[PDB]
Amino acid sequence: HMSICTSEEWQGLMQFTLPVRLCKEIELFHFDIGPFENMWPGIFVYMVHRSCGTSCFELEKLCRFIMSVKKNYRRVPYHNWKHAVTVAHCMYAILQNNHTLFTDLERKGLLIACLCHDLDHRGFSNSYLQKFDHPLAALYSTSTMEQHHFSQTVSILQLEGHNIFSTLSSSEYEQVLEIIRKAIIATDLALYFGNRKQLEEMYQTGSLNLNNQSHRDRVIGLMMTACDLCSVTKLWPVTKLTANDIYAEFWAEGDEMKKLGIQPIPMMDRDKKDEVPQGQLGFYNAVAIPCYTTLTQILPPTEPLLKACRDNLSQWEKVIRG
Ligand SMILES: Cc1nc(C)c(CNc2nc(OCCCc3ccc4ccccc4n3)nc(Cl)c2C)s1
Ligand SMILES: [Mg+2]
Ligand SMILES: [Zn+2]
Repeated sequence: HMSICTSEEWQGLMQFTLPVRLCKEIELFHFDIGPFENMWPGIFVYMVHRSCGTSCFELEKLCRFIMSVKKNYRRVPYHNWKHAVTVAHCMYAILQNNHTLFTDLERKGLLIACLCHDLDHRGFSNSYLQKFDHPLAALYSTSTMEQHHFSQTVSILQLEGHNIFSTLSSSEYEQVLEIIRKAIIATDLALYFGNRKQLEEMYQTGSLNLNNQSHRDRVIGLMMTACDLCSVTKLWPVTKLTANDIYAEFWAEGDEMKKLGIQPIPMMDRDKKDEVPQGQLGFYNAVAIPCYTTLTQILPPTEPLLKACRDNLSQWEKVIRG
């Protein structure tokens, strides 16, 4: 049933080379992919090659995969192709800065999981799909969209010449598919609060063990949340423009509920626009800051993300105060 790229789409990507001016800034946590739309597939290939290497995936199969992933992202205001590449770039920056903590299998799984984490997003929350009994909520009871994203990732891999992991042994293939599954499910924000709480306890009690697989899955989970929210870690003009995209999607969801005679929560009500700066300050204080704080504790080189997150928070306070 899945959407596949055209021969010309993936063959075109194969050629593309990244401009040398970006070579140094792509390494930075605050790097914005925003002004380089036509380059995004090429940026992802660049990140796979710079991080993993030029021979980790057969270039043909990788370019087919990327171009098909792009096709299965909708024209929604926020959960689109741009978001997928932005999230993968944040993961790239984290992996590069913590080069001796993850396996080659984790490094490639995580980059793929990040690119596929919102695959075929309809621009609707899990609450909307569940409340209005959408076929997807009937399919997946909890973490509705997240289950669909992993399903859309598997179905893409299973297309003709799209299996980038075909060269792995049956054990390593099941292993990478498991890393991807868990990583994509962790992007359900509802799950983050408990995961971060458990990690904070393990860190404080000194019981956090990177050797223990369950502990590892939790750290990876928080890394996925940290990447998912990274728009709060860019420079203020980029952050501010991404917030407009997030609210355009929230408001479109509320317009749908209104059309059905349902009053949406203020966050999804375009008539409650004036509350956005305060809404943002609470999000930074209750979600973003704890996220990057715990991440910096577990992985100290991720500190620039906490620093940029704090800079945007003070910018939001400035807006509230005028
Ligand atoms: C379309 C999206 N689906 C999810 C799950 C997303 C998560 N990621 C973010 N979520 C938010 O939510 C901010 C709303 C906070 C909020 C509260 C109450 C309000 C009341 C009135 C008006 C606005 C109000 N805003 N901000 C940022 Cl910067 C990110 C990265 S985005
Ligand atoms: Mg998602
Ligand atoms: Zn996302």
